[PDB]
Amino acid sequence: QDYKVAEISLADWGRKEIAIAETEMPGLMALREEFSAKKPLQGARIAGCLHMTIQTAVLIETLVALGAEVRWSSCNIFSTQDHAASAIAAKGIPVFAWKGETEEEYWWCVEQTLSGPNGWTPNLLLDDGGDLTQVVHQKHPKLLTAIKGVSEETTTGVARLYEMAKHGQLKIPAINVNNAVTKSKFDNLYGCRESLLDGLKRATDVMIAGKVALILGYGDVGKGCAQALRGQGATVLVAEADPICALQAAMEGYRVVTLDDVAEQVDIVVTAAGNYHVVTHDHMKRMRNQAILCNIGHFDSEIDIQSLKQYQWENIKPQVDHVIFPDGKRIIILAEGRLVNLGCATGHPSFVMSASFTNQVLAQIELFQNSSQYQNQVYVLPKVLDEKVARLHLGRIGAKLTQLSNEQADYIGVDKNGPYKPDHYRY
Amino acid sequence: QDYKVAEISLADWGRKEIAIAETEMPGLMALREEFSAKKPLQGARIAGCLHMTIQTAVLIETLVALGAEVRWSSCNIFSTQDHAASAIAAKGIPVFAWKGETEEEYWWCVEQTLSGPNGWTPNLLLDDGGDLTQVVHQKHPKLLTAIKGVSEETTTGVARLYEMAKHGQLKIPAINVNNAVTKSKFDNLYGCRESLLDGLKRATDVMIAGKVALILGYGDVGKGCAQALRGQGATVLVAEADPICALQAAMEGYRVVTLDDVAEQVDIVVTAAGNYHVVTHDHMKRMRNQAILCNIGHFDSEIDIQSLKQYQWENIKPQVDHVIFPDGKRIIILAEGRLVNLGCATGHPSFVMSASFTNQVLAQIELFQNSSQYQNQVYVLPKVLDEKVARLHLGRIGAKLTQLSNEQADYIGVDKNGPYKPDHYRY
Ligand SMILES: NC(=O)c1ccc[n+]([C@@H]2O[C@H](COP(=O)([O-])OP(=O)(O)OC[C@H]3O[C@@H](n4cnc5c(N)ncnc54)[C@H](O)[C@@H]3O)[C@@H](O)[C@H]2O)c1
Ligand SMILES: NC(=O)c1ccc[n+]([C@@H]2O[C@H](COP(=O)([O-])OP(=O)(O)OC[C@H]3O[C@@H](n4cnc5c(N)ncnc54)[C@H](O)[C@@H]3O)[C@@H](O)[C@H]2O)c1
Ligand SMILES: Nc1ncnc2c1ncn2[C@@H]1O[C@H](CO)[C@@H](O)[C@H]1O
Ligand SMILES: Nc1ncnc2c1ncn2[C@@H]1O[C@H](CO)[C@@H](O)[C@H]1O
Repeated sequence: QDYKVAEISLADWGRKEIAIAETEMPGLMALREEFSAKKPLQGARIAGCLHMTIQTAVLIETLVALGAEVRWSSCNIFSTQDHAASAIAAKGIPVFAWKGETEEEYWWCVEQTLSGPNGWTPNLLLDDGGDLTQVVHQKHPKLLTAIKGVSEETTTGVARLYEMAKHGQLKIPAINVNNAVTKSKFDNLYGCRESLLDGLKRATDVMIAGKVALILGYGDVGKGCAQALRGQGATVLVAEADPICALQAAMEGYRVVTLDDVAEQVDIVVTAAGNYHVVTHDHMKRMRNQAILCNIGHFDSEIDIQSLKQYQWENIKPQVDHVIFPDGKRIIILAEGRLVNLGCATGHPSFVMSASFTNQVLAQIELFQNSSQYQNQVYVLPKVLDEKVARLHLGRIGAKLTQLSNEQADYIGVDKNGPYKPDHYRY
Repeated sequence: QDYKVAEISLADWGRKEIAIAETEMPGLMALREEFSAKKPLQGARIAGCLHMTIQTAVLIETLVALGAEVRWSSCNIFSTQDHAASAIAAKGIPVFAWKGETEEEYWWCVEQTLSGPNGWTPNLLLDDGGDLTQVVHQKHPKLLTAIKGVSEETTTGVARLYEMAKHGQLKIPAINVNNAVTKSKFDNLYGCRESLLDGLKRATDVMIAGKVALILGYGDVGKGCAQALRGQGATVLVAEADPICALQAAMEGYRVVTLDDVAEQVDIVVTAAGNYHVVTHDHMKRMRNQAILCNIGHFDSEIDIQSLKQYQWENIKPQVDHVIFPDGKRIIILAEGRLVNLGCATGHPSFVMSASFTNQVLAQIELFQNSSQYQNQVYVLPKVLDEKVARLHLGRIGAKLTQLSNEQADYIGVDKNGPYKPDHYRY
């Protein structure tokens, strides 16, 4: 029993949804077709810390199909889909993950990925948020020597990598997967455009139309969140500290405001900043009865949930809580301030996760084979691989590329087969 | 009479609209307030080749207010606003520009900016499309030695600069103004979102709702063009050679198609590719009666207009022509295949042009003062100046920035005053 999941009998349900998801994830299935015979990951031993969803199940089985051995944990206490974890466990793949972990169980799960029977230890890390990278660096420095590198999924995780590199604390090569174009501009944006609304609806069933919704942060995540609620008839407000992002939001028709000014006016608050206490106690005290607060950024401290411990909490249903102020006023807190799309729904849909996870597999292949040519710094995959990820997803959604003629390729200074853009291109 | 314009008596009308535009261009007016006393451009002699519009008039007078002497020409034969040129000429500023220049008049106008009375010669170039840069390099190499650098406005122009640098043909420093974030992601995108529709309507008065419109190219320009027509109820098709840009368009709900497939289906065709003959004779032969074709990319060869010389052309009104095929079928060609927003309307509105032109002024200041620390390569302005451009435009449209606290700045690794993003950030 080299696994730990909530209920193993959910395996067959997990398997059925994984079968569906495979048809939504052509990038991963294309990598299996291209590489399953050559097994480029034979000899790879991957410790993974990434939301144990149906989509991640397809990622795991792609790594295994390419020859890898893996041990897996989720990177959020609420993000596991128990039936996905059970389907993976039933294949004999070590997974330590369930929805609703305590803090202690969470770190125990991560630790289980770092050693396996017969002296199994990872030579690769696959991380989403930097927790696994931190544990290894801080608590298992002997394991560091054997680790060829880490590939990192999300914006907050890559920020932690850059802080480490700035102070000489990064001891392994790192591939920034977030800043592949086919990740940051798809997952972060179009993923949240669908899964923010999903989390809100499943949790509260709230009408979006006519509501005043505030998005704190207008980066890739906040951009998608704004589109989502705007499409359903909300008046969308945006807060930003970056004047360029603020000008973008203003040019899309959003009023750019501070929560200091508008706290009494909002029905729904979404933190998308990757920052600390952007929603304070005073903000929440000023909010109307039954205001809905959630966080779609990576950590639980975008909202100061600590400041709410002084009040009575009344649970409505799992991951949906009332906080009752002394005058009787209530606010609704989603997922105890943690990732609302994964905590209250199922995260992003399979199709866009295929783009993110095709980048992950390519990074693991590149680290496994060529980590010796990398320094202890953070890199991105080259554009030719970024474009390949895009190409592998066009067929599913019926998009037909125009082929450049010789003179057209020459005219704009590109090879007919790409890359089509200079490295400084922002899309 | 050190100028050449269509009708000098239009000056007072030009002056009235320039006065209005100043209130729409807070970035330029802010630079005047900050720098008009210190005159950082005293001693600067700027030859400019850039659409002689009301907006460019505000740019010119900002350069002059900062101490510069300029000589100006337009970079398109149809893009001049005659009343803007007349207002500039009436100030005593040398301008050589009118709407409807012949090819010979066009290059004569450019040449006039390269020498003035009393042995006046430029020490700076301000270019939009690379024509002035080409003329100097190819036909005035003695003038090159005195030129401190060029600042270049648009995507096609910077591509020409990179081709030059790749072959050792660039002999002066160049600042890529297009790829300031506050240019490429605002001018190219939101500018075209309004001025493409403007050009189409003024030229043809065509209903957009219910039409099938094809956008060739889904870069910054094509992205804005698509939004424009989609907002007015067109079915918008997109063609792309770049799989990443294609996937973006598909994820916004556009069918990504080839003109080879859909020629019989389109009512309106817009080339936004910066490429050569993306619309061919056979495409146009297959199009329905009264199909509308236009180009919003920088040069007249996105559509093969040459292939239409074999047919009878019947003018409808200035810059709006019928091409009559042998079977009686007609197509409508806008502006002889040249920039439709500037040829058939007035280009982008003042507010977004203020963002582009605030970057231009900063680049000219940086070249004038520090060109000796630059090599003969193409550079961009640093992010701190990019963010300053954004800041200077927030007040006009009522956007209020959130100020980071000390711990929030530290938490994401930035200075409270910026820059807020790493150089690889794509917005
Ligand atoms: N839930 C998901 O599925 C998912 C997906 C991708 C990323 N994320 C996470 O979401 C967060 C945001 O990611 P991103 O890619 O959008 O980052 P980003 O850097 O592109 O955008 C964050 C924005 O927040 C703004 N901001 C920071 N502090 C602020 C403050 N106090 N007030 C207002 N605005 C402020 C910044 O100016 C920036 O524009 C990260 O923590 C990332 O890991 C979650
Ligand atoms: N009219 C204006 O006011 C205005 C403003 C800005 C830029 N421009 C001009 O517009 C052009 C496009 O600028 P941009 O910033 O969008 O460039 P971009 O590079 O961002 O976008 C151009 C796109 O065209 C695509 N493409 C190239 N050849 C193609 C083909 N044969 N078929 C289909 N797609 C093809 C490329 O893949 C690319 O995505 C340039 O010439 C630029 O100078 C005009
Ligand atoms: N359904 C999902 N399965 C796995 N990871 C997901 C899912 N939805 C979002 N994520 C990831 O969560 C990360 C933030 O922790 C994002 O960068 C995104 O890739
Ligand atoms: N109204 C306008 N005045 C001046 N330049 C403009 C205007 N509209 C668009 N342009 C410029 O035309 C360039 C293409 O030649 C674009 O990069 C854009 O900056």
